[PDB]
Amino acid sequence: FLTAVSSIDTFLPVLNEAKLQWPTSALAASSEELLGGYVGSQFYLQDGKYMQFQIAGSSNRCELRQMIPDGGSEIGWAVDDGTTHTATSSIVVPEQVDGVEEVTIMQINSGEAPQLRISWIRSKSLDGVAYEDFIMSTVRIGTGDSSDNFVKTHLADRTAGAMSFQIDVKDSKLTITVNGNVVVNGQDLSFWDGTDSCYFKAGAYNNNPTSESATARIKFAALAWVDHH
Ligand code: NA
Repeated sequence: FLTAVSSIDTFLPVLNEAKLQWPTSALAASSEELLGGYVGSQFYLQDGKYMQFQIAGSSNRCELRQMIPDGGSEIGWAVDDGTTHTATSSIVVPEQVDGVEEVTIMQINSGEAPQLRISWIRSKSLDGVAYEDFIMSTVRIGTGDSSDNFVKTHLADRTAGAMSFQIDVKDSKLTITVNGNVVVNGQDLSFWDGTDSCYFKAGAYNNNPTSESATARIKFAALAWVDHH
C-alpha cells in the first residue's frame, strides 16, 4: 500500500502550484488531481515524510511543473520581469542504481529550452577537476548544443542526509545556495531576457542512462516556489 503525498500537509502548497508530468512531458496530472490523492510507485510518500519520485528510461521524467496557484493555468515568467522568483527544496539523493548516470532534480525551463538544470551526476570532469557522485548546475547561455552554450558548476558532493537548495532569479541574475552555502552568485541570464515563458520544475528527469530499466529515485523533504515583489 502506497501512501499519497497529499495525505500530509507538508507538500500541499507546492502541489497547489504544480502539475505532474509522468512518464514524459506530454502526459500530465493536474494540481487538483495531485491534491486529490494522486499516488503511484512513481510518486508517493516514503517513510511518512518524503515526496519520492521514481522514473526509468532515457529522458523520461516524473516531474512537477510550476502552475498558477489554486487551479490556475501554466505559469510563464521572465528573468527580467522585476520580480524575484525563488524555488526552495530539501532533497535526499539516495544511491542511484547502475545505469543511472544523471538525474535532473530542479529546473528552470521555458518554451525556448532549459535555462537551468540542477542534477545529480555519477562522474564528470569540470574545468580540469574530476568529480564523482555530485550535484551540478547547468545554465544555458546560448542555444547551440556544444558545451560552450552552457556554464556548468560543481555545487556539492552528494550527502548522506538531506541537502537544501535555493534558486533565486532576480533582474536577469541567478544565485544558487546549497546547504546554506552560496555556490553560484550573480550568474548572468540576460540571454533569456524577454523569454516570458519560464517556470520552475522539480522531481526526477533521467538523463542519458546506460540502462533503460534502471530506475532513478529522488526524495524531497520539502519543496516550494514563490514570487516576491
Ligand atoms: Na532512501
